[PDB]
Amino acid sequence: SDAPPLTLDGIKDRVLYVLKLYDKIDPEKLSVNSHFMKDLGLDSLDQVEIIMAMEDEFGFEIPDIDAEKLMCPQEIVDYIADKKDVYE
Amino acid sequence: FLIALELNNLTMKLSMNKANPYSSFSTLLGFFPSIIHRITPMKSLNLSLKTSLTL
Amino acid sequence: SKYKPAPLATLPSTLDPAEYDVSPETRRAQVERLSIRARLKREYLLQYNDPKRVSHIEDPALIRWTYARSANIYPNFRPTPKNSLLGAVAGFGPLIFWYYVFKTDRDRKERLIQEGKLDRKFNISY
Amino acid sequence: FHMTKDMLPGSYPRTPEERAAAAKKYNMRVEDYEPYPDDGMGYGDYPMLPNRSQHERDPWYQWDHSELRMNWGEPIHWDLDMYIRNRVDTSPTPVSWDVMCKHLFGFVAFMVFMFWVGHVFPSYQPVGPKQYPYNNLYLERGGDPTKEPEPVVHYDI
Amino acid sequence: GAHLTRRYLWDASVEPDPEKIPSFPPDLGFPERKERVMVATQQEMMDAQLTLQQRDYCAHYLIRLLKCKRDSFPNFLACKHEQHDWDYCEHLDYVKRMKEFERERRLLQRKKRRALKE
Amino acid sequence: KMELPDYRQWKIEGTPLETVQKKLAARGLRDPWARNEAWRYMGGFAGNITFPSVILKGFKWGFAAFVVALGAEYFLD
Amino acid sequence: GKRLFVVKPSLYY
Amino acid sequence: DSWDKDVYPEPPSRTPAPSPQTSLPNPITYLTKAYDLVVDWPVTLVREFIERQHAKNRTYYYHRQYRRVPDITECKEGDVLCIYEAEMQWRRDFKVDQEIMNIIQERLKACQQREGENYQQNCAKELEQFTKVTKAYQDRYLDLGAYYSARKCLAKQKQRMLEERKAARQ
Amino acid sequence: VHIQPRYREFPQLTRSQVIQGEFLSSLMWFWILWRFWHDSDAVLGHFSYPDPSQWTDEELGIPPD
Amino acid sequence: MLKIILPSLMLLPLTWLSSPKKTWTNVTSYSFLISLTSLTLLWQTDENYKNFSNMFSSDPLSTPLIILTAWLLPLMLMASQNHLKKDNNVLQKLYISMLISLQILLIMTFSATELIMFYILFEATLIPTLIIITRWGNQTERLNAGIYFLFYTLIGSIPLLIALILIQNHVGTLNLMILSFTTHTLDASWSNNLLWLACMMAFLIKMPLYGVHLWLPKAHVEAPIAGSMILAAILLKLGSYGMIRISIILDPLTKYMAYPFILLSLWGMIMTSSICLRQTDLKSLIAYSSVSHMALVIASIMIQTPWSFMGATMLMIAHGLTSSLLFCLANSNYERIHSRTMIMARGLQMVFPLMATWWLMASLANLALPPSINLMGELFITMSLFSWSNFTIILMGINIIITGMYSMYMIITTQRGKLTNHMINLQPSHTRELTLMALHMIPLILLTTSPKLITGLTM
Amino acid sequence: AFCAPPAYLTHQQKVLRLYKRALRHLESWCIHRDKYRYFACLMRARFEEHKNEKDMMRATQLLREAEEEFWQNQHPQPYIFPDSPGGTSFERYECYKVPEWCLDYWHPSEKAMYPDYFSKREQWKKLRMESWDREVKQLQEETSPDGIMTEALPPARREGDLPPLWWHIVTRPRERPT
Amino acid sequence: SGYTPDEKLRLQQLRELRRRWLKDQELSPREPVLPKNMVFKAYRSSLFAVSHVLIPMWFVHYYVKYHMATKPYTIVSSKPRIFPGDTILETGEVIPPMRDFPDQHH
Amino acid sequence: FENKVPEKQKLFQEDNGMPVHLKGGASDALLYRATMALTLGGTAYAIYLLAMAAFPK
Ligand SMILES: CCCCCCCCCCCCCCCCCC(=O)OC[C@H](COP(=O)([O-])OCC[N+](C)(C)C)OC(=O)CCCCCCCCCCCCCCCCC
Ligand SMILES: CCCCCCCCCCCCCCCCCC(=O)OC[C@H](COP(=O)(O)OCCN)OC(=O)CCCCCCCCCCCCCCCCC
Repeated sequence: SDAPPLTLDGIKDRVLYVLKLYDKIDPEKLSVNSHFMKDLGLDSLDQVEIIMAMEDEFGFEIPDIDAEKLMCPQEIVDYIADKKDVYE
Repeated sequence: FLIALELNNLTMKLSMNKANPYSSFSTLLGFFPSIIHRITPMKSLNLSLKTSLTL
Repeated sequence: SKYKPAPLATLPSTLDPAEYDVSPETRRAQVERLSIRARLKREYLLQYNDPKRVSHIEDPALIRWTYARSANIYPNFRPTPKNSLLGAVAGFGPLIFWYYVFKTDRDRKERLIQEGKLDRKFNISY
Repeated sequence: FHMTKDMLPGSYPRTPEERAAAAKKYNMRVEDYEPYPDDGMGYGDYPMLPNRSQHERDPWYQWDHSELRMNWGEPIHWDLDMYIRNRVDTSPTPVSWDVMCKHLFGFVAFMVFMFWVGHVFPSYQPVGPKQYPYNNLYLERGGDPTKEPEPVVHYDI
Repeated sequence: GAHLTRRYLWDASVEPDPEKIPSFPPDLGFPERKERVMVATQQEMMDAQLTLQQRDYCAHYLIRLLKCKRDSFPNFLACKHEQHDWDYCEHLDYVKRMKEFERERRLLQRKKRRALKE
Repeated sequence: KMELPDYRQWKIEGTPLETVQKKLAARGLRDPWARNEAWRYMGGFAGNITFPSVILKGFKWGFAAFVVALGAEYFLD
Repeated sequence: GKRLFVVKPSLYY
Repeated sequence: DSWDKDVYPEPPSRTPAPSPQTSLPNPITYLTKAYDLVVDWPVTLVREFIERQHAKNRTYYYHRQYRRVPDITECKEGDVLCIYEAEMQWRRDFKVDQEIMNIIQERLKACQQREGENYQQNCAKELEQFTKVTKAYQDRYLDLGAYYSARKCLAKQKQRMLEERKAARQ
Repeated sequence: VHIQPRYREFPQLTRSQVIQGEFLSSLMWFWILWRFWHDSDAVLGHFSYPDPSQWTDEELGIPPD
Repeated sequence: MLKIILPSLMLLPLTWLSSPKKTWTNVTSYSFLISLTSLTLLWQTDENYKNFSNMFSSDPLSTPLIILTAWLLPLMLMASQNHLKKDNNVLQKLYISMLISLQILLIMTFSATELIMFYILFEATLIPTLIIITRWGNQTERLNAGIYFLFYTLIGSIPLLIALILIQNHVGTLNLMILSFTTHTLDASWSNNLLWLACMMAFLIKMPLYGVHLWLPKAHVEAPIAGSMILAAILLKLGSYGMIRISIILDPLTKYMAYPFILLSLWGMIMTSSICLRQTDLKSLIAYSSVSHMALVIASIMIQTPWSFMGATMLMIAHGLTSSLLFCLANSNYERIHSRTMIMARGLQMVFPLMATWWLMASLANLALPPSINLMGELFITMSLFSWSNFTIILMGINIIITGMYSMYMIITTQRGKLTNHMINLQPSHTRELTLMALHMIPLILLTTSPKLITGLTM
Repeated sequence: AFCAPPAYLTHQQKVLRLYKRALRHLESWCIHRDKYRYFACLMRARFEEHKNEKDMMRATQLLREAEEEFWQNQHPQPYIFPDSPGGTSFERYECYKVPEWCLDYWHPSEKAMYPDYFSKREQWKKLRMESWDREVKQLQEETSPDGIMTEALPPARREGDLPPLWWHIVTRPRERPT
Repeated sequence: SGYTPDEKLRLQQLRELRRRWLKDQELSPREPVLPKNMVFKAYRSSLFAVSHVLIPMWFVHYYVKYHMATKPYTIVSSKPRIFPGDTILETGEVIPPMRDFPDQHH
Repeated sequence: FENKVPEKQKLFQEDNGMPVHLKGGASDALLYRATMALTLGGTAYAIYLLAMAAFPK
């Protein structure tokens, strides 16, 4: 009925959607495993805004310690899938 | 209705205002829940344990 | 324009002055605090995740707290002037006060019944 | 079980060796451990944990006792049954405690004073009393039929 | 209204409180004041069961309204004419009370004028 | 599966987000979340909802039913 | 579809 | 009905005649006629079946009566036999008086519910009867204690007679 | 009953909900204007509160001077 | 009464001659038969008390206590037959013999027409509950707790004995009905005050009155489940029954000698309910709740009003039933977790839905939910106390507020909340203990339906 | 939640935490999205223009002053996510997250109601036993004899091995169990 | 900073075993192994009215007549309203009307 | 009586587009709203009163 379940592909597509809509990340160099400082050229404040945007997009917040551990969309996807128990 | 409409238009208007004790009093429920629900159970349970049972 | 704390509204850990003037002694003190916390967490996690465990995990903290709150009080009690005065007032003062108010109330009631100025309307089942 | 007197709580510590033994028993550091003052209230060597409720503890941390927000083996406050999350909170407030007390007392006293002001200065309508017939309803309110009341007479205007 | 302002700001001697109404004898200024009369009596009021608050001088209009309701219980939007009649009688009683109040206010002013003339 | 819209449609023109963007560029700052936040002002969400349009919803149909009812009452009486 | 097993205590007793 | 109007008085009902001024039908009358036909008829039919079974098996029971033993005033003190007999008599009369007060209270409740908003005037005789029996009950049975007894009631009555005799001197 | 979820555009509006909503709103407004036309006693009543100052001393029954 | 006394006596050869695999079944079934036989004392068509013999009688006050004891004995065997499975056959039969002997002596105690016989059977009931609490208790201080219980009761009971032989010498027979008829008014001297205190302090000790109540909480902590039942459901009510029977010959000076104990009871129920708020032990918390309810019973009996006597009688029966039920719930949790700490097991509403329902119903009975006999007794005690003095209503209000608070705190911290997931040793439910819970609650429902059986002497 | 906190919070961690909390309270005050975006850009500009600080004592002073300003200007009722602590829906389904060990205590009738699931459960328990013995050995090897110890746990360092203390993470109940 | 390689490798192993546990939480198609409609007005709203309403009506009407009206003061009601111009059904008199209403303004 | 003009001045050169007659916060906005509702409310009362005088009873 209501509240359709999440998928791994859906989570990946939504986080890539948000990162594509972010301006300092040009969408052509963006990958699922692109690091924020190594090959994306961001900093800690940019990671903070990215994390809060993912929280606002998915409706749940990430605690501060896990949020500062997440550093690229691959473990962003992994954290969201683990917290919402999305296995397939 | 018109006063609250105007006020909501002011909140729509792009400007931050300084918070005031009137709105703090209204938002924190008149401070009755925090103040009473902290000062009455603490004194009651402290009187209970530190006088009745123990003493 | 300063936040003033209370025992019932404590001061925030991000607003205390004791953190911004931090010292290597305090830093290492928190380091062994984390070490003890991690040791206790590891012991409880091992006992929790043992599949051969067939009973509840006993808690020495709970046992010590229960004995301290139940059985240690009279072995560790020493009579002082202060606790003797406090025990005397807390065991007698309410009794004397309630005795006085009950005695005046009942004396007024009995005298009013005796000399007739209190009229019972329909008090038939007392 | 296997609980003995040496790690069970005991008497008030006097020597630094006894204080260190008590700290080791309670799983605290020697400098962090502080017993209650020796005023003979039966506290013994139980530590003076800070008087903060369990709401101060980190809610995102996976505590061993999740309802209590406490780990396993750490010392328990003497007033845990006061400071559980179902009971007395000591959390920081967005405004000061004295400010909240002053504002609440001021609001209550202000309302009481203006209620007294409105009581001594009541508001009404420019009318007389309500007009009622038959000696202001003498018989229907339960008057004695044998005893004739004073004639309450009303006139047109 | 303005009566409260004149009582609590200007003067309280000429502005009267609503409890000692009347404070003057009815024969003063009325050479022949007739007694008030009502249609309903105690027997029919008791039979039709009016509460003691509503046993005023519009009891007969109240009885016709209640008889209207009890007869035409279906189509409750049919008692409007005698509902308006009872309301108009209540208006007459209320303006009679206002007449009484305004009369004793002017009588208090007349007494103050007599005191000043003395 | 749930197909996603094309993110490149989330442009920025005709929007209070460009009102904010012009105000920031006057000060000299850039907002990188404008395209992410621009979906709430485009498409079916693009419209100024007003209190007359909220309370007076269905008022013209209510007025039509009201005048038809008056015509029926006048024809009956 | 996608029915998931729900964890319940032993209500049989 | 096992009750009677001698001890449960009730004025005769005065219902008014229906005068439907409107032309609409009465759903109350329609529903009560339908309800009668669908519910009251089978209920009364099975009730007459049960009552004819009762008439086939009719039995009788009697209201027990106790003779008047001599009162405690002529009982010698310490002679526990006659004291026990008078005490049981006093307890039975106590229970009878309790049920009498229950009857009076039920009568007062019935008066108030029947009169409604006219209870201040029409229930004057019932309230007066309740006041009289209340005063008599207070004078005979009040303040006896949990261990109320015929001896305690007699002591209270003797004290009341002495005080009213001293009041009657002047 | 069931409808598809859509990511960032306006959802599809079924006919049942919109027609029933406008029907309820129009019913409310029709009722308000109907009662306001027939019994408009929400304003002023229909009773016309008199002015006490224009009342005369002869009908008020005060002695002249 | 002999038709109930003799087969209860013959239960002991049944216990000691039954097969080891049939002893519990035989004794439970025949003790249920004993309860059904004891139900015949409710045939009261008139005020003549059922004086069956020259030494035994039945009374509207004595009958509910006898029926409660005869009903509680099979429930005692049910509750105690699980923690004795890892035990010797002779010791199991000995424990069954102790329970049966208690039940016999309590029936004779409540049916005795003689106060000397009442005292003899009083100490006769004092003995085997000591044996139970001392031999079958669990941890160390069962012995010292039994020492408090025994010597509080004995120092209470000795001046009662001295006053009993003094009253016998003054009057002649000490029979209850003869005293009730030839009651003599005391001349209010200091010797009469001392006589009153001597014949009152035994029941004041074993109620327990506040300040002398120190034996009860540690005894209920340290006792087995049948010991907790016997104390908190029968023995306090025995003290109150003795108070009611002895108070008839103490007029008039009880009206002013009742002053300190009424105050002691009111302040005691308030402070013990505060302890129940701040108490970390479940069994001791129930014990302090029992102290508060028995303080209410003292207040009613000392103000000595007919409503007070009715309220005392219903509070006796209702509190006995609900305290046994609460102790059964605490015992079931105790055999699950091998601990008595109140905070250790929290989310039991998850694993045990029906047991949490029994918990809720027991606590609702405890906090005086209408229309139960708990609130009937409490409300009639409140009305009689307000008749005695209008200012008792403040103390009543404080006591009722804290009573509801500790009952709902019990439910919240023992059933509701997150489950302690480390508690692997949580067996689902025993049909035995669930049957015990039902056999506790259903008589409460029946007595709620018909409260006329437990009215008492007055009305 | 999935990462244990360290002994102390670094200055960068405190600055980032204050930045996130200030932005959350900013959106709670601002409500409207364009207003929030404007003032969030302003706050980001403030943090950027205090970013390049070299003294670090003035940086700690600036952090303390910013914390005082935040505590003075914070929303009395900030926006909280429903699953966040203090939220409306927080701990709502703790009454439904039943632990996995009652399935052992289930009756054989309820065992037979779900055969394949219980076969998989027995397979998981056997794997748990073997991995438990191996990971007890691994955790005994990995623990330093003396020195600093953190709450983090090592992974499995060879093939066919499971990470130590994996059971209460892997077999934890679902956050939406029903 | 980001994930340390100790936690980074650990988490991917814990996540991998989490997917296996959640996949095993699914049910096979045979789970669980368990051991005249007409229309709503004609059937569904009909038998409920004749069973849960009509049968309890018979038992209640049996109680309120043969066990309530037989008791003295069970069902007691206020006297009905009697207006002028009405006729009593029980006794038979006509209540006399009111006076002339001297005021006929509205 | 201290000098707070220069702090009050910088509450008047905000280039937010808010006009000078509403730049003083919310209090002047409420004063604006109250005077706008009460001159017009007075005006409608005056026109009604002039009409009532022009058409006598
Ligand atoms: C459990 C509570 C324990 C403490 C309180 C105990 C009761 C206190 C009040 C009663 C007095 C003591 C018991 C007397 C029993 C008999 C009473 C009686 O018959 O009275 C009438 C009799 C009087 O007899 P009489 O009424 O025939 O007198 C003749 C009168 N003429 C001549 C006019 C006809 O009173 C006594 O004999 C009382 C004397 C008691 C002397 C011995 C007391 C010893 C100590 C007692 C307490 C010890 C335990 C506690 C110690 C402290 C613990 C912390
Ligand atoms: C005497 C001392 C006892 C001490 C404890 C004894 C324990 C062992 C008990 C063994 C069995 C003995 C039971 C004794 C009571 C039995 C109840 C009973 O049948 O009472 C009689 C009653 C009819 O009596 P009646 O005269 O009509 O009532 C007074 C009116 N003048 O009958 C009835 O009304 C019918 C009763 C059965 C029908 C079902 C009733 C269901 C009630 C549901 C109540 C719901 C609310 C509960 C609230 C609880 C709150 C905590």
